[PDB]
Amino acid sequence: GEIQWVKPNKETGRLSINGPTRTKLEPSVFHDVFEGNKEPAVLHSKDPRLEVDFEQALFSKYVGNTLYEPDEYIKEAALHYANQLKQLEINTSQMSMEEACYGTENLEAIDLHTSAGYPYSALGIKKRDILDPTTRDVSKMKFYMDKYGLDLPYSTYVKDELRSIDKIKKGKSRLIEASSLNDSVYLRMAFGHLYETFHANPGTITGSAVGCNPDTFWSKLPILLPGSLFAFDYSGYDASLSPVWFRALELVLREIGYSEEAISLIEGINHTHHVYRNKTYCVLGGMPSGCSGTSIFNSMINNIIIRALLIKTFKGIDLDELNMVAYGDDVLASYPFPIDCLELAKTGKEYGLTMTPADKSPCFNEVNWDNATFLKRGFLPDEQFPFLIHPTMPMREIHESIRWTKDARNTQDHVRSLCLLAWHNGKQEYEKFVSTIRSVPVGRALAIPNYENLRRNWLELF
Amino acid sequence: GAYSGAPKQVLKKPALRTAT
Ligand code: NI
Ligand code: NI
Repeated sequence: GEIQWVKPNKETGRLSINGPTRTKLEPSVFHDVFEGNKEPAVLHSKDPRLEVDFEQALFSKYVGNTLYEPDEYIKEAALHYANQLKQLEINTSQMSMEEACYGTENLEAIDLHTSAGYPYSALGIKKRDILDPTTRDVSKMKFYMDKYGLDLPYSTYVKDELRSIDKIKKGKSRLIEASSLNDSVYLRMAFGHLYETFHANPGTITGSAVGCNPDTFWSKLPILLPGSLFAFDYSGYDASLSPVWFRALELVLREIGYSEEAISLIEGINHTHHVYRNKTYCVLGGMPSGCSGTSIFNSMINNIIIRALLIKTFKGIDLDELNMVAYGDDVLASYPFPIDCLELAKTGKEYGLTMTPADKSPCFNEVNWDNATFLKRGFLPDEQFPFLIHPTMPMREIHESIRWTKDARNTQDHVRSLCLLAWHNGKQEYEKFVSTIRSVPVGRALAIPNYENLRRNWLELF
Repeated sequence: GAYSGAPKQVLKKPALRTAT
């Protein structure tokens, strides 16, 4: 991915946004009760904590573009995934706007609790202003769609969230690059049925883990990924993606039978305009962040990548024997034979992809189910019923998390959510968590869910 | 794919594309 140019909103005519740059994150009542070293990300260019130029930092992610069109390896790979997808009988026909906006079972309604696109946010127009669940009415969307048209600029801002201290000195905050509501709708109408089938079928045919419930999906993983596990991390996957990968995506959408109008939406994602504060800028390559299907399209692309990467690195690779699932840049795969990720990484770099050992591991050692990590979580077999797999969120992340809050009124919901994540680590550590929570007068006033009851409920899911 | 195969030759350890 690569910025092509920058121009003042003055010169482009694009509407700016007058944000304040103040974090909504406050130290919580457990702030100094639990241990941690993260704090609110740097939100503006003058944060006293910056040891660098902010804008500099924010955009370093755009490491450039290496391929603009697929070699043979990427073509052979796009086909196999497309082929594999065929057995899904995916509904290639357009979605009603009503469904696209208000949801279905297996396609959730547009979130009224996040920003509508450009120019809506700049003009102070809200999602709730246009959408109403009670009426499921689309005439006002059509009106706004007809008004502002399509292929609008991704309005762009810094994510208000906790960062490590090193990511805060180095100004490594993250961006939210929201598509305009117009394109979100138009996109969902074009691919909403594909989204449904992906949401309904997390697993090894889709190669997707999007919209999965780890509570239960985790147990299915060992079964879906037999043989020799492998896995790595990407350094700025999204921004590192070259246009070749969007070409390769159209290839797949076409083989599975999508129309040429649907397929033309992929370019408006490969090739984008952003408005950050008041400069507008063109990006070419890489995938945006608050874009619809962003997760699904990323995952699909990752499903191609791992392929191309394989048949190119090695010889005698049989792709029918590759098992993967992907969630954006997060991957887990298996294969009958061990796969050298030290090599994949070398060959992957030729493509502009920075790949590194899984779980920040010192090198590309064997990944086994004991160390393996996916959606941040590990895999812990239940002690009594070993075939049931616990999703394990590290306590360290939970500790980091409990020390802050965007709303002090919300301490009860905040804590039980963290408990719903924590107990999976085992009784001994769950109690150690609860006990340090209950080590403070506020914590004792709290209703905290009990271990064996949490577990019971979980059993009932199977 | 992913599930079980069949025809019609044994699969051997992947072999690293050399030079090429
Ligand atoms: Ni503090
Ligand atoms: Ni342009």
